[PDB]
Amino acid sequence: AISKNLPILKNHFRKHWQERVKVHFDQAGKKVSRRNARATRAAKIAPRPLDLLRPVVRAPTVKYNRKVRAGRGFTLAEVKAAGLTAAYARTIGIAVDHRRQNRNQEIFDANVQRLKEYQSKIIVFPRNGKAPEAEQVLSAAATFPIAQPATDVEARAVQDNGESAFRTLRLARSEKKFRGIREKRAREKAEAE
Amino acid sequence: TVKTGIAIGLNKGKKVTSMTPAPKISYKKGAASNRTKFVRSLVREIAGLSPYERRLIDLIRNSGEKRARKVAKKRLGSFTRAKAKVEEMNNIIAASRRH
Amino acid sequence: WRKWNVKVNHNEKRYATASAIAATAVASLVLARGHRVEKIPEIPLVVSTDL
Amino acid sequence: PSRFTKTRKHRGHVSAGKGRIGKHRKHPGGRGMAGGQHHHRINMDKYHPGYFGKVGMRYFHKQQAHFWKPVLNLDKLWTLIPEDKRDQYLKSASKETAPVIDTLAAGYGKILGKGRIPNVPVIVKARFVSKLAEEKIRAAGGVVELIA
Amino acid sequence: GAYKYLEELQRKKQSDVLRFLQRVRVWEYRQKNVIHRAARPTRPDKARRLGYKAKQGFVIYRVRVRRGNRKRPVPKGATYGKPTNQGVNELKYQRSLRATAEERVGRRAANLRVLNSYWVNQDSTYKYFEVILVDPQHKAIRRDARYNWICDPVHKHREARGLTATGKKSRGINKGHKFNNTKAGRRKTWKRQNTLSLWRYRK
RNA sequence: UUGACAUUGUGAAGAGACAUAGUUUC
RNA sequence: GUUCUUUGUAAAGUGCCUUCGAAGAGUCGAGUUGUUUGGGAAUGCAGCUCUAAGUGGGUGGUAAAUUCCAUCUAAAGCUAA
RNA sequence: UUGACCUCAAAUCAGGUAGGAGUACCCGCUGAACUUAAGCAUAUCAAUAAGCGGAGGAAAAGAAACCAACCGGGAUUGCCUUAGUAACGGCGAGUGAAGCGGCAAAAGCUCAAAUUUGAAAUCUGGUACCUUCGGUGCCCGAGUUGUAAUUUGGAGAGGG
Ligand SMILES: [Mg+2]
Ligand SMILES: [Mg+2]
Ligand SMILES: [Mg+2]
Ligand SMILES: [Mg+2]
Ligand SMILES: [Mg+2]
Ligand SMILES: [Mg+2]
Ligand SMILES: [Mg+2]
Ligand SMILES: [Mg+2]
Ligand SMILES: [Mg+2]
Ligand SMILES: [Mg+2]
Ligand SMILES: [Mg+2]
Ligand SMILES: [Mg+2]
Ligand SMILES: [Mg+2]
Ligand SMILES: [Mg+2]
Ligand SMILES: [Mg+2]
Ligand SMILES: [Mg+2]
Ligand SMILES: [Mg+2]
Ligand SMILES: [Mg+2]
Ligand SMILES: [Mg+2]
Ligand SMILES: [Mg+2]
Ligand SMILES: [Mg+2]
Ligand SMILES: [Mg+2]
Ligand SMILES: [Mg+2]
Ligand SMILES: [Mg+2]
Ligand SMILES: [Mg+2]
Ligand SMILES: [Mg+2]
Ligand SMILES: [Mg+2]
Ligand SMILES: [Mg+2]
Ligand SMILES: [Mg+2]
Ligand SMILES: [Mg+2]
Ligand SMILES: [Mg+2]
Ligand SMILES: [Mg+2]
Ligand SMILES: [Mg+2]
Ligand SMILES: [Mg+2]
Ligand SMILES: [Mg+2]
Ligand SMILES: [Mg+2]
Ligand SMILES: [Mg+2]
Ligand SMILES: [Mg+2]
Ligand SMILES: [Mg+2]
Ligand SMILES: [Mg+2]
Ligand SMILES: [Mg+2]
Ligand SMILES: [Mg+2]
Ligand SMILES: [Mg+2]
Ligand SMILES: [Mg+2]
Ligand SMILES: [Mg+2]
Ligand SMILES: [Mg+2]
Ligand SMILES: [Mg+2]
Ligand SMILES: [Mg+2]
Ligand SMILES: [Mg+2]
Repeated sequence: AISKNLPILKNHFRKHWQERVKVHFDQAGKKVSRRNARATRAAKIAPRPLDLLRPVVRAPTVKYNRKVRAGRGFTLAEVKAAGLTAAYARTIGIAVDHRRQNRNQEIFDANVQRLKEYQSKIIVFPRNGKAPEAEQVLSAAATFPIAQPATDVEARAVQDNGESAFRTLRLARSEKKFRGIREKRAREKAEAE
Repeated sequence: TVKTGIAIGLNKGKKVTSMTPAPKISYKKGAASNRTKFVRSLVREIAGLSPYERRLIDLIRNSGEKRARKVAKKRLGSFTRAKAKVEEMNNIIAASRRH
Repeated sequence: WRKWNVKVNHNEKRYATASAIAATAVASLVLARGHRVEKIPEIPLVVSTDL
Repeated sequence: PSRFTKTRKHRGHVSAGKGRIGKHRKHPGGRGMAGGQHHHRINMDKYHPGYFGKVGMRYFHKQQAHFWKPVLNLDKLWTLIPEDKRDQYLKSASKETAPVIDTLAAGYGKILGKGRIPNVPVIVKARFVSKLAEEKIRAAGGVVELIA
Repeated sequence: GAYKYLEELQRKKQSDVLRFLQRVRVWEYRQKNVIHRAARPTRPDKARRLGYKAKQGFVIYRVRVRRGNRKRPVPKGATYGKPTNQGVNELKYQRSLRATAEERVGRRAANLRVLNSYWVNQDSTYKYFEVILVDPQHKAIRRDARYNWICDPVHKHREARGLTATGKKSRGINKGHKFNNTKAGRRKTWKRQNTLSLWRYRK
C-alpha cells in the first residue's frame, strides 16, 4: 500500500463517514425560501428597512487593520455625542453596543457623523398611528455605505532626511531585544555600593 | 502610550489621536464597600478563627513568617493567597494582642 | 452523493453562447439544424418591435 | 463515462487485466502507509526522504496572521499605480511631485528588490524593506516612508 | 438586611459555631428518609439568591446521595475486551452528586419543575442537598411574569437534560478556548466536524 | 490485605517543641 | 381605519452638583486519581483531600519566583431568527 | 382548663399534575468489539453500535469571568474559509481543532445582595355578582424566617 512516486495523501475516511454526508440539493430551494422570508419581513416590517444602522470600526489584528468594516453597534459614547440616548436610538433602527469602546477619535467622529447623516435622512412617524404612508427603502447599509478613509494625497514632495528605513528597523528591533539586559546592567550598576 | 508609528520595535504601531473611554464599573467588581467591610469584620469576631488559621499564627509567633507561608501555600491554593493570608494573620496579631 | 451538476468557467460559458449566437446568422447552419427557412427573406431575421 | 472505460474492453477476458498468477486480492501490501519502515522503505527513502522522526521546535497555538507579510519586488511596484496615472509619472519624474505608493494599502508587507526601476522618483510607503529595496529606490531619488 | 450576614457567615464552615451546627444537622438529616420534604430552607439566603421566593408554588426538597466513585457494574470485574478498558475501580462518573440529587427528587415530584439546588452538608457516606422546585400549575406561578417561563413544556425535567446549573457545568457549556470541545454541546459539535459537505457545484 | 487522610467528638494521666508557665501533637 | 372610557393629584426621558455604589462559597483555586481532548509540566468532566479573597477574582495554550501589562466580571436566570 | 406555634401525619378531603407511546432530527448518561496498524498490547475503529434517562417543532446555545495583543473586536447558531494546518501520535498506523476575514440571520435582557417602615404597598383559594383566556366585593388563607414597587454593573441608588 505504498508505491510509485506519488504524494502522501491524507483522506480521513476511516469512520462511518457515509452516515454524515450533507449534499446541498436544497441549495436552490433554500435560496428561494430565504428570499420569500425577506419579502415577508419587509412587508410585515411596515416602511422600516430590513436592517439597522451599523458603525464603522477598524478591524482587528495585524493582517486586517488596514481596512475598516461595519461594527456591531454604536457605543454609549457615540450615541450620547450624536444627541440621543440609547433606549431611543434602539427604536429608531440604530444599533447600539454597550461592549465597544472609544480610543480612536478619528473613528469616534466617523461614527458620530454617521449618526448625524442617518437622523437627517430618516423620518419618524408619530405614535398617534395616523400613518402618513411613505415608501420603504430596504437597506440602511446600502444608503449609508462604509468607505475606506483616504490616508494621503497622490503625489507630494520627496523628503529624505538621510537616515535609512531599513536601518531604522534593525535598530528598532535591537533596542527592544536588549531592552531587558540593559535594564539589568543599570539595576546591578546601582548596587555598586 | 504613544505608538512609534513603525511596524516593529518598542512602542510598535499606528499613531492615532487617542481618547481613553469613560470607565466601566464592572471594572470595579472587586472593590470593598463600607457595608461589606463592616459585616465581614463583624462576622470575624463572632465566629473567631478556624483550625488552620490558629495553627498559622502560632507558626508565625513561634517559627517565623517564611515557614508560615510555606504551610499556608499547601493549605490554601497557592503562594499568592498564602502571601495574603499570612498578612491577614499578621494584622490579627498586631491589632489584637499588641496595640 | 454522486456528482450531478457541473461547473464550467464562466468565461468559457460565454465563448460558447457567443459562438452559438453567431451561428444563428449563418443560414446553412440554420438549415442544417432542421428549421425551414428557404422561404425567409434574410438572416438574421429582424422583425418589428411592435411584436 | 462508463462508455469510454477500460473495463468495458476487459469484458470477455478472464482476469480483468489483473493477471492470472498474481490476481487482484484485497490488501497485499497491508493497508495505507503500512510498513513504511519495513517492506515499503525502499519507496520511502527516495521519493520521500525526510519522512520519519522530527526537526525543530513545536509552537503551541501558532496564529498564522501574526506572520502576515506578503512580498512585492521592485520588479513590480510601478504596477500598484493605475495604468493611465502611471505613464503620467514616468515622464515628469521629479521631487516636489512624486507618486505616493501605499504598498500596505495594496496589501503588501515588505518590499524586496528584484530588479531595475526607472530613474523616476517614487515615494514608497511600506512596513518593511530589503536593504537593497530601499537602496535602489533611493538611487532613483525616491525614498521609503515607514508605516503601520 | 440579614442575608448579607448569613452569606458571609456561611463561608466560615470550619468556624466553631458552624461545626457545631453542622454536626447536629447532619445527624438529623441522616435519620430521616433519603428523600424528604423540607419545611423551609435551612439556608434562606442561598435559596433566594438561586431563584427561591416565599410564595405558594415554591417547594424545597432535601435529598442525600452516596459519595465516592462509580464502581463499574459487571460481574466479578470481568470486562471482556482490551486492557485500557479493564478498569472497574478508579472509574469516576461525569455528572455531579448534585445532579443525582436533583434527578431523584425531580422523579419523586414529576408535577414540579426543578429550578436549582444547593449543598448543605456531608459525612463520609453521603452528601446532602436542598433542591428548590416550582409548581408550574400553581396560578401564583403561572401568573408572575418572572417565573412563568418555567411553565413552558421545554423545561420538562430540566435536571434530566443537564439544563440546571450543575448540568450546564458538567456539560461543559462555557465560552472560550478551554471549551472548544463541549460548548455548543460536544456531541453536536463533534458531528459537525465529521460531516461531509458536498455542494451541487463541487468546492 | 496493609498504611494514610476524611467520617471524629469529651475528660485524665504519660511522653513530645518557642528552648522547667500551656496553644499543639502523638 | 374607525368608536368609547382618559388611565392622573399616576408614570417615564434628559442636564448639573454631592455622597454612595450592597454584585452568587464546600464555590473559585489547589493536590491527587480516572476519563477525555488537537491542548503538549496536563483541553473539559468527575471522585476523594485541602480550601480563598475583595485595589479581589478568572483568562492571557511551557512548569516556577519576582515585577508589570492587557482583558473580562464566575460560582443564579430568560430569550425569536 | 383554655388558645397559639413548630414539626410531623390522615382523609374516596377541594382542585390539579406525572406515568405510556413515538423518537428522523435534539439534550444527557453509559459504553463495546470486529477493524486498521500487514503480528500486537498504547493507539485506531469511536468519545461510534448496542443499553439507560429527558424535550420540542425544532432542540441546544446565547448577551462575555469571550476573542485578542490590533488603529483592536464585541451575545448565540450556521455556511465559505482558516486546514488536512497549530497540535497530538508504539512521533508508527493514524489523528486534528481555534482566533481573524466573507456571508445567512439579527435582539435584547431578569434576579440575588437595599428600611415601604408615615403604614405587605404582594398573592392561591372559597364565595357572591359581572361585560368570564378575565373583573370587582367580601371572607378564610399565604407571607415579615420577606410577598410588591425601586436597582442589575452598560450601571445604579440617596440627598441638592
Ligand atoms: Mg471527513
Ligand atoms: Mg437532507
Ligand atoms: Mg438582513
Ligand atoms: Mg393608529
Ligand atoms: Mg472516473
Ligand atoms: Mg457512458
Ligand atoms: Mg465502447
Ligand atoms: Mg483488451
Ligand atoms: Mg484485444
Ligand atoms: Mg471482449
Ligand atoms: Mg489477453
Ligand atoms: Mg492492468
Ligand atoms: Mg483468476
Ligand atoms: Mg507468486
Ligand atoms: Mg510522520
Ligand atoms: Mg516577481
Ligand atoms: Mg407552604
Ligand atoms: Mg467489552
Ligand atoms: Mg484507558
Ligand atoms: Mg457516616
Ligand atoms: Mg476536539
Ligand atoms: Mg471536482
Ligand atoms: Mg456575579
Ligand atoms: Mg466514559
Ligand atoms: Mg486531565
Ligand atoms: Mg505564573
Ligand atoms: Mg476590548
Ligand atoms: Mg429568575
Ligand atoms: Mg379529592
Ligand atoms: Mg416517557
Ligand atoms: Mg466508548
Ligand atoms: Mg467494519
Ligand atoms: Mg478500518
Ligand atoms: Mg491487526
Ligand atoms: Mg492482516
Ligand atoms: Mg490477530
Ligand atoms: Mg479514545
Ligand atoms: Mg445508541
Ligand atoms: Mg409534540
Ligand atoms: Mg417556541
Ligand atoms: Mg426555523
Ligand atoms: Mg431554547
Ligand atoms: Mg437556555
Ligand atoms: Mg452582562
Ligand atoms: Mg461573536
Ligand atoms: Mg501521517
Ligand atoms: Mg479521536
Ligand atoms: Mg465574521
Ligand atoms: Mg427579549
